[PDB]
Amino acid sequence: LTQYVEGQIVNRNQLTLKKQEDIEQYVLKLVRGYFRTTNKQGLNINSVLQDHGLDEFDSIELAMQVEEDLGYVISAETIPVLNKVKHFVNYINHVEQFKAENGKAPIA
Amino acid sequence: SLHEKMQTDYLWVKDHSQADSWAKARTHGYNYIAHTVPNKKERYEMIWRSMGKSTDWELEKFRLGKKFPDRGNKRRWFKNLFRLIKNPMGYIFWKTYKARLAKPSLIVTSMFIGFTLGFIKLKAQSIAYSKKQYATLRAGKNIEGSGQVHFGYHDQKWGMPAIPMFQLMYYELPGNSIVVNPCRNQNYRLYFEMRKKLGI
Amino acid sequence: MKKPMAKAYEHPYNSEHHPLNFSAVKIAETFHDFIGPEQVSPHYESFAMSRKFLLTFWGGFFVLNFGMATVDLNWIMKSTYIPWIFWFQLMYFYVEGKNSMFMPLLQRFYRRAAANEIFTMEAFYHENIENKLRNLMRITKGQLEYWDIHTSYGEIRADSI
Amino acid sequence: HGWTSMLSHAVLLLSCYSIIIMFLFILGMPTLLLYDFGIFFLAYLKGAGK
Amino acid sequence: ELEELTETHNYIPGAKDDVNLRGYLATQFAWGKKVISFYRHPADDFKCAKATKNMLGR
Amino acid sequence: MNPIQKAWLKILEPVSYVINEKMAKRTGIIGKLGRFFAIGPREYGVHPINRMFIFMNRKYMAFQAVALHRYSFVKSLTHNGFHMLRVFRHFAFVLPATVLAGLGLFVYWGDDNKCYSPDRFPYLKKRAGDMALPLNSLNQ
Amino acid sequence: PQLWPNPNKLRFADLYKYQGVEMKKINDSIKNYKAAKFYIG
Amino acid sequence: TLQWGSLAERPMVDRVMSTSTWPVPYYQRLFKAYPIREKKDKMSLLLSDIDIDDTNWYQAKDFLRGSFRGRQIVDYVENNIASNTYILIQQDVANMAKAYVHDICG
Amino acid sequence: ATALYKSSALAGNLFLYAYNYNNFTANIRLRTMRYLFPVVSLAIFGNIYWDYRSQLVKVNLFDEYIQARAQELV
Amino acid sequence: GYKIRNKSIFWTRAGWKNNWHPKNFNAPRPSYGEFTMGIRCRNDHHSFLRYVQTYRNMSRHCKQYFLGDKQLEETFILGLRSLFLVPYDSQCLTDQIKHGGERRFVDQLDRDFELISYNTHPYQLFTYTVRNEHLAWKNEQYEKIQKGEKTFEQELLDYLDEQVLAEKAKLRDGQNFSIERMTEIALHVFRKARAGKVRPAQDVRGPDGNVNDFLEQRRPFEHPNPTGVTH
Ligand SMILES: CCCCCCCCCCCCCCCCCC(=O)OC[C@H](COP(=O)([O-])OCC(O)COP(=O)([O-])OC[C@@H](COC(=O)CCCCCCCCCCCCCCCCC)OC(=O)CCCCCCCCCCCCCCCCC)OC(=O)CCCCCCCCCCCCCCCCC
Ligand SMILES: CCCCCCCCCCCCCCCCCC(=O)OC[C@H](COP(=O)([O-])OCC(O)COP(=O)([O-])OC[C@@H](COC(=O)CCCCCCCCCCCCCCCCC)OC(=O)CCCCCCCCCCCCCCCCC)OC(=O)CCCCCCCCCCCCCCCCC
Ligand SMILES: CCCCCCCCCCCCCCCCCC(=O)OC[C@H](COP(=O)([O-])OCC(O)COP(=O)([O-])OC[C@@H](COC(=O)CCCCCCCCCCCCCCCCC)OC(=O)CCCCCCCCCCCCCCCCC)OC(=O)CCCCCCCCCCCCCCCCC
Ligand SMILES: CCCCCCCCCCCCCCCCCC(=O)OC[C@H](COP(=O)([O-])OCC(O)COP(=O)([O-])OC[C@@H](COC(=O)CCCCCCCCCCCCCCCCC)OC(=O)CCCCCCCCCCCCCCCCC)OC(=O)CCCCCCCCCCCCCCCCC
Ligand SMILES: CCCCCCCCCCCCCCCCCC(=O)OC[C@H](COP(=O)([O-])OCC(O)COP(=O)([O-])OC[C@@H](COC(=O)CCCCCCCCCCCCCCCCC)OC(=O)CCCCCCCCCCCCCCCCC)OC(=O)CCCCCCCCCCCCCCCCC
Ligand SMILES: CCCCCCCCCCCCCCCCCC(=O)OC[C@H](COP(=O)([O-])OCC[N+](C)(C)C)OC(=O)CCCCCCCCCCCCCCCCC
Ligand SMILES: COC1=C(OC)C(=O)C(C/C=C(\C)CC/C=C(\C)CC/C=C(\C)CC/C=C(\C)CC/C=C(\C)CC/C=C(/C)CC/C=C(\C)CCC=C(C)C)=C(C)C1=O
Repeated sequence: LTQYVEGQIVNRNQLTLKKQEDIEQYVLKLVRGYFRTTNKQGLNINSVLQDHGLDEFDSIELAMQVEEDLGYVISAETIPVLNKVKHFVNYINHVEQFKAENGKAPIA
Repeated sequence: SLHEKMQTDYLWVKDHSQADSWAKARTHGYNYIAHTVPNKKERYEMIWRSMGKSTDWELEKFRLGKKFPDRGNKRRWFKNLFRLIKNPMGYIFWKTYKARLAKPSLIVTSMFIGFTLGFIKLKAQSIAYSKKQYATLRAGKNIEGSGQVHFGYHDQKWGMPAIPMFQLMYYELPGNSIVVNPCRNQNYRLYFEMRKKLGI
Repeated sequence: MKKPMAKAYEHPYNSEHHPLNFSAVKIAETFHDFIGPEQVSPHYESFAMSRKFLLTFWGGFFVLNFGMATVDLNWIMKSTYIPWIFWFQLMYFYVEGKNSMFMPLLQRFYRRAAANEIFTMEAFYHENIENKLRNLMRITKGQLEYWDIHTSYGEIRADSI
Repeated sequence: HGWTSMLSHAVLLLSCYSIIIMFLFILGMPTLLLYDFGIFFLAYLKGAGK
Repeated sequence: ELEELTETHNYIPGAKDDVNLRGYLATQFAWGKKVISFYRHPADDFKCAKATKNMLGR
Repeated sequence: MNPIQKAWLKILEPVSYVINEKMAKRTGIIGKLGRFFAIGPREYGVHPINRMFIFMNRKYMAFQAVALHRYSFVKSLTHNGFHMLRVFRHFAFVLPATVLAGLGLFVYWGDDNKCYSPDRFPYLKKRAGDMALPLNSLNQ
Repeated sequence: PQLWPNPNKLRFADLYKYQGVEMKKINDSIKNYKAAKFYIG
Repeated sequence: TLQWGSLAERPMVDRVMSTSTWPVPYYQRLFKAYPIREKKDKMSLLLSDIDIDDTNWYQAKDFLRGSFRGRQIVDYVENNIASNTYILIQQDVANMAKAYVHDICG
Repeated sequence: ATALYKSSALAGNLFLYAYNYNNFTANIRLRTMRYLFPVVSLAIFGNIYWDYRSQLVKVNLFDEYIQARAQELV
Repeated sequence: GYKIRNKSIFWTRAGWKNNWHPKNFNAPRPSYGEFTMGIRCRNDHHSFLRYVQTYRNMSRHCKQYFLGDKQLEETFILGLRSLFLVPYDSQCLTDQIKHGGERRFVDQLDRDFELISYNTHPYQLFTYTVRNEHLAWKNEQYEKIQKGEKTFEQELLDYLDEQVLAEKAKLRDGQNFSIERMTEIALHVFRKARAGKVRPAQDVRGPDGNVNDFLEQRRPFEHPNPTGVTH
């Protein structure tokens, strides 16, 4: 549960959003933090990642960071469909709703 | 760098003679002359120019002065012999680099190695035959002449021609295949029976 | 200045004298340590031509040494006759006969001609790479012209008023 | 084979073994190919029956 | 990069080079003039085999 | 410079003082003799035999890495991993087995190391002073 | 820079504690010898 | 020519001097000696003719962030510039001229 | 002398592995040597020690027989 | 310079500069369903998702040994993308490769990740060495700045700033200080500084045609026997 951060071991924390407004604010902060993202302030809920300097491989790095913060296990079949900010928000809702009903994480 | 002077001195040998420290003994190039190079006559002109500048083109001074050998070439054959013993493969590699720039075909290289190793193989058999003649001499047969190329009325055996035809039909006698008969091991039956008789 | 990291990861099974992975470069380094540096002669004449008489003595000494030692030298000469005739008549065409008979077999020449051209390309490496940069530098200089125009707008706006 | 003249008492030792190696592994190439075809291997060779 | 070609057993010269210019210089007069295909590994084998109604899979 | 050369220095420390400080600068012949047998860093002190091993070890190891790094014959039998048609899969373990057999290259060198030499004919010639004997000497 | 070791102008104590590129290779080989104690053992 | 002399004097014909010195050392140097495998302070010569790419703006930010003015430039560009890439290429003066007519009205 | 040479040659293999420990251990391309080096080394030691041990038993049987048989003939 | 003169240099039996589908006898041919009994083929439609998972594996398994170095992670990402963007930008028509270019590259990248998972890939060992040499130099600068001392890089920057003032104060006729003139000022200082350092000889030949090595000592012979160590 611990990771190196600039040569120092730091305890990593996990997030539990469970709310639509918390999901949108997290995803926006997630994409803005990525070093390849352009026009960070022009980024809105309906922003296409291709319009901000992101390609299919940058979506993998973004999804890899979601598994770090939220603790998800996202399969490789789902990653290539995450091409908008809206897609990350709807996917996070689908995972939390799936775990609230099925009592287990989605298939990985 | 830091370890350059130490490592360069450790890797290679330098010249310890101070032959050229003496001014008048320095050669003009007339001691070891190249005879067949295409610029041969340009070498002689430079030697003549060196002799003329030393005497201000009054060569009578050279005739009256003493002539010296090339002291820088002293003990050069010994120095190459010591480098050959120090690193034989490194000496051979660099002395043959210019010659090995032209590489003959795989066929020619194989012919060189084949005939060379084949000649050494015949030499080894010739040495072994000399030991046979020494054993024959000690066994009581005096030997006139030498070798196995019988001049008289005897059969000769020339040695296997180093071509695949004879190398498929014949092969040399391997001495390690001549063994003591395994019936020798049956004498150990005497030991097993003796041990039981003695209650061992 | 922010304090940087103390060090990166240090691999426990990789060293300079014992590199973990293999290539011809490390083998080339150990090869030249073995054969040593290029044995540069400092003299005015080569060693063979200066000692022709002496090397001829030692050349014939070992010939006589082998000749005096080999008492059955005639048996070796006769034993070598058959393979000498056989291998030379068999490989004559592939070595020499092809140069004036049925087929040239220029495969080995094609390898010399390609390598001779690469020798020239390496000799002109600095020239060819410098011409390629002249076009990239031209593109870079063209993009830097927009900043030169902008730096004069403040002077233009002031002089226009 | 000239460089192997002193490696044994037979100059053609490596050639005599290689001709057997060449025979065995070439003989096994068709056998492994039929194994790759599977149980249908006969249909790959002759085709459909009549 | 030379160690990467060796450790992955990509020992076909010029396989990962987009323009194997050395491969073209070596085959200027070769029979069946061809250069290695891009990123060809010496171990991969894409051979197939089919059984048809005719012989030899035709 | 190696530990064996440094061990010689501590033993020859007083000898180096007599040669380098006293003899190497006294005068005349004693000076020339002391400057010739001076003690210090070995000029041309590299050991080519050490270097011959390092080169040949590295070159033979790169060959071991290639011959031992093969795709498995067993894994290709099911046609479910990476190999559908491999008509020469039965050659996959020849090079690995050949490199592993090279470990006994020096252990079994010559005839004496592959058998019990006293039961062979060549042993009798060595005990006879490397002398030729009749081929049936082991029987008589 | 000017204090770099010279094979001619060298002290006895400096040569004994030189520790050059030859020793750096050996120290790497020694690390392999020590790490192989359990395997060889 | 193809007739250069005897075999013993073959290594003699190779040397070509740039000075007038006599006698001339015959040996023609083949390579440069490389006794110590030292890591060169020189940058790699592979970085020769690579076109513009992502490493140019990534290193520009790293060197700009070493200054106070550069830190302001980087922050404003990555936040308040509507561009789909950091590889900025000026192919027209549309954004420049329209920024001047919207400014000189005062 | 044979048993001593083959023991020194086997010791040479252990040095070859130790001198190249990092490559034989960390490089997966040499995994087969790392795995099967101890199996081959045990077989080599097995042959060396088997030959020495069997030779030693045969010498003891010979020595004890010539002494027992000599006393009977006396 | 020198240009290839053979106009047919890039000609192959399959076309100009064709390194995607070389011409061979056993050419691919179609299969007809109604006439095919059985088939043995290894091709599938799994390369796309395998390409995505391989990128995630190579990225995440390499970041294990970065010690949280954020700049190194971002630099490694740029390098990792350059490895995966090869088939998308190459001159070679990767979509026309003989037996499926997608499968070929995915299997090729899997061999790289296998080495990466063991932390033995040469790109990894090269990254640790390059980063250690870089951080050692950054730590040297940090220790000099904490001590109030001026770094060698700041001395040149300060020295180059006063050179531009001196040149633009004497160049009053023209007032266009181009980047060409700015460059040759720095290069004149860089050459003088590089020649000042005690560096190993990089060029083959010095001012004369002779080589700059320790082996380039010819006659005249003027060196005595080597002297021993002093006590
Ligand atoms: C009363 C009681 C006492 C009685 C005493 C009686 C005796 C009197 C004693 C004194 C006698 C001499 C008088 C003084 C002479 C001074 C002359 C001089 O100024 O120096 C010239 C000469 C100049 O040499 P240099 O100019 O520096 O270099 C030579 C050239 O540059 C060339 O260098 P290079 O590199 O080109 O090599 C070529 C060289 C040599 O190159 C060679 O090829 C020779 C190879 C020889 C070694 C190999 C031998 C083969 C067998 C062994 C194999 C080796 C294998 C190694 C490799 C392993 C296998 C791969 O060619 C030479 O032969 C040079 C020799 C000197 C020239 C003389 C004319 C030579 C023609 C005759 C040739 C036949 C003899 C050759 C002997 C060579 C000995 C060095 O220096 C000497 O000769 C030094 C000799 C003085 C030594 C004094 C030792 C103490 C004296 C007392 C000893 C007590 C002995 C008791 C005996 C008891 C009775 C049995
Ligand atoms: C010898 C004269 C009589 C003696 C009197 C002394 C005369 C004073 C001079 C003596 C001093 C120099 C001695 C000659 C040296 C050669 C001359 C030279 O340097 O020229 C540069 C020469 C470059 O040649 P190039 O003419 O500039 O261009 C050639 C082109 O590549 C392609 O050229 P190409 O396309 O036009 O033709 C291909 C081929 C031309 O085709 C051939 O050369 C045919 C070669 C076929 C095989 C011949 C085997 C020789 C027999 C040896 C077997 C033992 C002898 C006893 C048994 C037989 C009895 C007859 O090229 C060549 O090989 C050129 C060499 C031709 C002349 C030299 C041939 C000598 C053969 C001996 C003649 C008979 C001697 C009887 C022995 C007498 C003893 C009492 O250097 C060479 O590389 C060629 C030499 C042979 C190298 C082959 C590769 C050997 C690699 C061995 C690797 C294994 C070693 C392991 C290391 C060992 C442990 C550390
Ligand atoms: C899918 C396609 C097929 C698969 C392709 C994959 C092949 C991979 C190739 C990779 C190359 C190997 C890489 C490593 C080699 C590097 C070292 C080297 O040897 O290069 C030589 C290197 C290159 O030579 P080169 O001068 O450039 O000439 C190159 C070629 O010859 C070209 O020059 P050329 O055009 O002027 O040659 C004309 C040619 C003209 O030849 C012809 O026109 C017709 C030839 C018909 C042959 C007739 C056979 C008769 C059989 C009768 C047998 C009776 C006795 C049998 C007894 C057995 C028991 C009953 O005649 C020759 O001179 C041929 C040269 C000797 C050939 C020896 C092997 C022949 C059979 C090859 C088996 C492969 C078959 C593949 C299937 C191909 C089907 C199309 O030169 C050197 O010698 C330097 C290296 C020093 C070597 C000396 C010691 C050699 C021993 C150690 C070598 C290394 C270990 C062994 C490896 C294999 C060697 C045999
Ligand atoms: C001196 C030496 C001489 C010989 C030299 C060579 C030595 C031999 C080595 C060669 C290789 C042998 C190793 C084979 C490994 C096989 C492993 C395996 O079992 O995997 C299964 C595998 C089959 O799976 P698959 O093909 O991948 O796909 C199957 C489908 O998924 C399935 O689709 P499906 O479900 O629609 O199919 C339905 C079913 C249909 O099956 C049927 O046809 C049914 C048959 C009728 C059953 C009885 C019905 C009874 C009805 C009763 C009714 C009761 C109900 C009554 C009413 C109810 C009452 C209330 O098919 C099957 O499932 C059966 C396939 C497997 C059959 C077994 C084939 C291997 C038998 C080998 C026997 C001998 C082995 C000795 C080896 C000893 C070890 C050394 O077997 C094979 O692949 C066989 C390949 C054979 C190729 C090699 C042939 C080489 C040629 C040899 C002769 C060369 C002569 C010339 C020599 C020249 C000099 C060299
Ligand atoms: C009680 C103790 C404690 C127990 C509990 C703890 C221990 C538990 C187990 C621990 C681990 C054990 C390790 C093994 C299990 C590993 C499981 C696994 O998943 O690994 C997968 C593993 C994964 O692959 P990889 O990691 O990528 O690479 C694996 C290897 O690097 C190499 O992979 P590869 O695929 O490349 O290897 C291929 C090689 C593998 O090597 C072998 O397995 C040797 C095979 C020799 C036998 C071949 C049988 C042929 C058909 C015979 C049919 C009848 C059988 C009757 C036998 C009767 C015997 C008298 O086989 C071949 O070379 C195939 C070609 C053979 C040439 C042609 C010969 C066939 C035709 C013969 C015709 C002659 C007769 C004709 C007439 C017949 C009469 C009518 O693959 C393996 O199989 C690993 C094998 C490792 C070697 C293990 C043994 C080391 C040596 C130990 C001492 C000797 C013991 C074995 C002796 C066997 C009898 C000779
Ligand atoms: C030297 C010591 C080591 C020796 C190792 C062997 C070295 C071999 C060197 C490489 C030569 C390989 C020749 C391959 C064929 C090249 C010619 C060609 O491509 O044909 C094009 C030819 C020629 O077309 P072309 O256009 O290229 O040439 C035209 C010719 N002229 C110019 C004269 C008009 O076209 C064909 O398609 C014919 C195909 C015939 C196939 C013949 C080869 C079949 C055998 C190859 C497989 C062998 C595998 C053996 C493996 C054994 C394993 C157990
Ligand atoms: C394991 O994988 C493998 C490799 O690694 C990848 C290989 O490199 C290789 C290739 C092998 C090589 C490159 C090695 C080749 C070596 C060969 C052929 C033989 C070497 C022979 C010599 C160097 C000659 C040395 C001469 C002698 C031993 C005779 C004189 C006796 C001497 C000098 C020793 C005296 C005897 C003793 C018992 C005392 C021992 C002395 C010491 C231990 C002193 C050491 C002192 C210190 C301070 C270390 C293989 C085959 C391999 O399988």
